[PDB]
Amino acid sequence: SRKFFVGGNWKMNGRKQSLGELIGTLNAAKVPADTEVVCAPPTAYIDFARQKLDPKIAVAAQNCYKVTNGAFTGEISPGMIKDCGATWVVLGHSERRHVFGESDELIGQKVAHALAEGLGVIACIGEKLDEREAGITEKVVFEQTKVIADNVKDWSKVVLAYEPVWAVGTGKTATPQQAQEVHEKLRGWLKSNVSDAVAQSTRIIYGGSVTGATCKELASQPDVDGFLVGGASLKPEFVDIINAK
Amino acid sequence: RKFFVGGNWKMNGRKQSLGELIGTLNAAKVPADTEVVCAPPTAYIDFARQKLDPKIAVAAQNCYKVTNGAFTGEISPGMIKDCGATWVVLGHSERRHVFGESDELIGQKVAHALAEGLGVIACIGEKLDEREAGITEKVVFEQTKVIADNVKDWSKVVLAYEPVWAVGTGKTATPQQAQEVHEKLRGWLKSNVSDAVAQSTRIIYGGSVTGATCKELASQPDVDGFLVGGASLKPEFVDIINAKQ
Ligand SMILES: [Br-]
Ligand SMILES: [K+]
Ligand SMILES: [K+]
Ligand code: NA
Repeated sequence: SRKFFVGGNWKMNGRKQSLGELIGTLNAAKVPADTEVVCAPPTAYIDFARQKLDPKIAVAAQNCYKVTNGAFTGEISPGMIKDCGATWVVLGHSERRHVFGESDELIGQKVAHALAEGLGVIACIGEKLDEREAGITEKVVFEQTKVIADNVKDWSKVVLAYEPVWAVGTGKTATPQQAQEVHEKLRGWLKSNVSDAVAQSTRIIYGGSVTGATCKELASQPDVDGFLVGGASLKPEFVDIINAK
Repeated sequence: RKFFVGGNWKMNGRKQSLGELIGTLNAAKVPADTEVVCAPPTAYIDFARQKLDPKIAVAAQNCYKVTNGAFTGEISPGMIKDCGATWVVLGHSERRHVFGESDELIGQKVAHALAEGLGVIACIGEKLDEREAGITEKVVFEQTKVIADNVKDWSKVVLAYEPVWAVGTGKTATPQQAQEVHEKLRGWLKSNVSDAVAQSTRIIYGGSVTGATCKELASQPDVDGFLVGGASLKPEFVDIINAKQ
């Protein structure tokens, strides 16, 4: 019942001209109706992307803050994001957490505010390499998920993105079994801590060096409901990933 | 030194309210001897530039230190220029004190922004503890040094002094006290850069300024303008623009 979900995280890449070419490629591709496509452009280009992108494709912000307006130079709010015609926001991405130091608490507050303002949330979790090697992947993602869940009143507008940090921008894609393993546990966590209904209906997507050459096998895993795609979302093969079935 | 008035909208406004504010600014007779810059929320840089008359420049409220990269939620100087903005605000007290941006990182942002061809509003200022410890000079000179370590051409640079120690602290911050700091800052530029740079570099006041007080502040010989906060969202901003008239 879970609709296949493919997110394109352009990160801090591109200009109007090159991004326009990506958009032109997506519009011409005529995406299939049974996958939910979302593009997350650089914050300066949220409005631009929405204007050029086919309506059947949604636009996401790459980050936001936790109030509607305020004295926070350099930030944007969910209100501004919706005002630009976007309907999603990516929160908790490993780069926000581990380069810019966003705490779990802050991320939880952002999740609560974004949902309160009627914005969809792509909520990211994932363990570091040293956590994976120490055998505590499960403990880490469970705790990250707990903070998110405690700030979600409605899961219909939430998608969970498991991105192991050692796979993000490293070329080291998680194997199907590695991803399936974690997605299985996370769905089990939802069932035990939230509800069976939430467990069955919530999309849990994988991210981390997802490519056209790895998507098919990852997508076939029963608990992998789609992808969050960084590097490859800037390339023609993103279309192939959308069509991973 | 051409009088410089910057309006930092911070995280405020939507297309409707900002469109109305912009309408006022376009209709305003901006004096020819005053350089006016507006800094909208990042999502609205493109929107603001499209609507604003060329007589008013647009600034980003922040940026990152590389031209493209895996930095979800960030934007580069190239994107800022690509949207038609010609300035960026860096080192604002809120970036430093709420989001923990270090001097080192700030310096690296300045270096890249300038090389990309943007003007930089470089913000400095000491906190209350630093003020009451009697190390105002030590702190602001160090902040200024880090900026200076990353500036070859001072032509596109504007120093903004923020009396952070005066924000919500109950401490008096008089026009005389603003002059006292600005005089020392120019003294630093003269010794550590050149006579010409000291004479030509705008040093603007980033403390509390209103229509009723802007003229007394602007009459200080070493105060070359303002970085305006909340009043920048109101028609009162025009009165501040007109401070020299
Ligand atoms: Br990603
Ligand atoms: K599947
Ligand atoms: K003056
Ligand atoms: Na004109």
